Amino acid sequence: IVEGQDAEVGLSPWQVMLFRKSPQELLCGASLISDRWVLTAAHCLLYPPWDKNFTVDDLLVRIGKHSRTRYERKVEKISMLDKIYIHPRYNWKENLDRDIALLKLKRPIELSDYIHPVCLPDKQTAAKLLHAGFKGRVTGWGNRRETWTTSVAEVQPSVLQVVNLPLVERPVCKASTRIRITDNMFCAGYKPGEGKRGDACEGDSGGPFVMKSPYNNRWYQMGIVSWGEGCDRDGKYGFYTHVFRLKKWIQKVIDRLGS
Amino acid sequence: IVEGQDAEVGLSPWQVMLFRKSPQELLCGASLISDRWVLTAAHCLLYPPWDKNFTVDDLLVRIGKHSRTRYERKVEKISMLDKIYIHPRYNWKENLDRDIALLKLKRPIELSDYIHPVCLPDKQTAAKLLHAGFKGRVTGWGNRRETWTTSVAEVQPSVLQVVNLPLVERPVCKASTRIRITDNMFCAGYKPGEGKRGDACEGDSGGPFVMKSPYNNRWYQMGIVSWGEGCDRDGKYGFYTHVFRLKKWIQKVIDRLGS
Amino acid sequence: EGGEPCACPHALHRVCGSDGETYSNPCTLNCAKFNGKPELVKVHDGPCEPDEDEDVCQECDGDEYKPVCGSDDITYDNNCRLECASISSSPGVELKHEGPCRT
Amino acid sequence: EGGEPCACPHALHRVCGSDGETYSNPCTLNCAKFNGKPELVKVHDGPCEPDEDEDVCQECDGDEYKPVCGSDDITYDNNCRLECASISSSPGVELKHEGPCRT
Amino acid sequence: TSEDHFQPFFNEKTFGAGEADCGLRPLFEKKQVQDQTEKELFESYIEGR
Amino acid sequence: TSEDHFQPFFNEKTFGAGEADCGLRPLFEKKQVQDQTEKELFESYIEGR
Repeated sequence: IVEGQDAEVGLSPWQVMLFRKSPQELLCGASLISDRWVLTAAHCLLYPPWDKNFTVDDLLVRIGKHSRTRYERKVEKISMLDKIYIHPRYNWKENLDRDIALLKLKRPIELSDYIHPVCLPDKQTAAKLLHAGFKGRVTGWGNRRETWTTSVAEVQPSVLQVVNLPLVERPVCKASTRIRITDNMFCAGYKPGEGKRGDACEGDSGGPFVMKSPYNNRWYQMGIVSWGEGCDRDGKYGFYTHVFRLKKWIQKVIDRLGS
Repeated sequence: IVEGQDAEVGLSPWQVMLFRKSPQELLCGASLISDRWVLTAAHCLLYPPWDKNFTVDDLLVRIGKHSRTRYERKVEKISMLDKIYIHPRYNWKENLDRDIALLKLKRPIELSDYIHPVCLPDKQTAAKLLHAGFKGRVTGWGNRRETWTTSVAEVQPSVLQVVNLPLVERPVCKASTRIRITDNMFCAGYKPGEGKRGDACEGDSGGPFVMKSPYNNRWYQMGIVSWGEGCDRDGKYGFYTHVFRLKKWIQKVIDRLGS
Repeated sequence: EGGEPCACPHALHRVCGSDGETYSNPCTLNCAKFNGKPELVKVHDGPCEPDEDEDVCQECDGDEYKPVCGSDDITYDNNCRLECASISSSPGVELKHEGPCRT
Repeated sequence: EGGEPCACPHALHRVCGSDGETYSNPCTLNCAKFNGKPELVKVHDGPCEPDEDEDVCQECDGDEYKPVCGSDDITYDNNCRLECASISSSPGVELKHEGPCRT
Repeated sequence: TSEDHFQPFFNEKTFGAGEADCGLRPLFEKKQVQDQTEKELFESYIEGR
Repeated sequence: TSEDHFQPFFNEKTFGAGEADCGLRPLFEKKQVQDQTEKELFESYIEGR
């Protein structure tokens, strides 16, 4: 996260962390949607250009964390995976279209003050809240700079970072990049000279983009951090997988072809 | 520096100037020991009796200078501090014992004809050179006289000043002050009646006291301007931090970090 | 340029670029190779210089000795140590039986 | 006086005293009090009278106009003026990006 | 609608637990406490209209 | 005096660069030139008194 802030403790209890087994690295972010399913971006698992094609034996999930590296005995829960589900029409060759994947935990997690699910949106919420100008929130342990330092200061944060970002009008998104957009993605960030800054950055992928409902005070997950042209660049914006647009496949996998 | 002479350009490639941000003023001198580390007198950064306690934001460093005021675009380099390290056993309330502090530059500077590090002494050099009667060199932009604006000879120098002084015998150092001298400090200067004068003065603290080894022909920093009773008083000498003695801490700090 | 080769998925997959520096992932490396070093090339994976490793398991310090045997046939002084190793010295290690590894 | 009052660290921390004279630092002011002027006391920090507004950036004079935007959100006619501002007009400024400030 | 107020859209026998009271943070919403920055979100709600 | 080189005490990774060439001023030592007052220092090493 760039131009972020240190997150309070238990600010995002649904925040998960994909950790590579060997090397032991932070891979992406992810969110907890129930006691046994996790939601990430499909490019975090399958991405042929880098040769990356992980399986359940290639990683673990760390939940309840706040510090980016330390094993936090009193809160952290480490879990393995049983099955990985990547969208069949996920497109990594052209524009990361349908960049979504579901991960099923090998054993149900025990919820707590630091481990709690986010809600997925419904027609009502998706419609009323998904309007340009409105602010959502991004969280992660991803870089705090684009430029992997050789001067100034440090990139990697110590604890979970948070930043709030406004949804922008689709035309502005389309005009901002020379890449074929899709209805399966949205974009957010401040316009140049708008006064503020902030953006996701390497290591934040799969992280959640959430919004708090004034109608029932719950947190709904609207997007999944996906891709961008640099981090916190003027005139550039961040692109997020549109979660509601794909809630049917989510349901198709969990409710019938999953168990 | 009292009773000194103008330095030649590039006479002291390691002389650093500690500049205060607000107001923009000369604080003390200092010295470059590598491309990223600077050495000074701890009393420049922390000194409670004056409410002085500076953070990395209260000051900048100016390397490569000759004139004390003008921005010398062709040779000068300006830097910011990343981390300040003051000796933990620094005694400011009693006798300025262990008056030393290391400063880490935010970014490594590019060395040049005007920016070059001085060496730190080793066992052999300390032993062979630290003998009463042998001379060292002190440089700084500090006042050329004691009281503010008195005669045609204005107080502040236009350019860097130089003065060579004799290391004095410890018993003589002790007999000169009513203060408790220690082993982490030495004194230098001329005895009254010798008819030769010269001393450090306000603005000069932190500056180096160097000697040139006749064995390898290099320059070593033996002392750090620290304190005295007035500037160039008869029967009084100037006290400098004993650099070689404190070398264990310097190493501790520099090396016991990256791993 | 417009930054067409800088539209990168935001995931970490560090590689060591001939730049002499660590690149977040192959895409960023490539984007710099364009905007800057036209001859920049990937030499190896992992950061160019290994990460300064702190005491990950540091919280297990002072814990009571209650040995446990993990799936790796390694005895651990206690649970805290087992859990910590699963995300470090022995990824995915899990409890096999209580007490020393009867081997 | 003896020694203690005039045993002073050689740092600058100018202040203006009751006598309308600038003292190199508080220690310098106190040492004087105990040696002639018992009425001496600090009025304010900084010199009594301001310093000559010396032309410290004159070396920049004549430089071609090529604006750069500083971290202070102020546009400078060139780098020479930016760097010269970091020790004068805008203590600590740094080059944010080339071209004018977009704010 | 159900028992809490929310509308559990997924099958509990497959989804697992959590849905019914998802989105309500233990240390915040449950305890009627606002985190430092969420003031901005509700603020943007009145500006973007 | 020495055999191989000078005394490099600090680790280049933490210290940075400089140490090996330290104390040799580029406008003087490096060009075989002496400053106006060097002699005065060397003499004191022989003066004794």
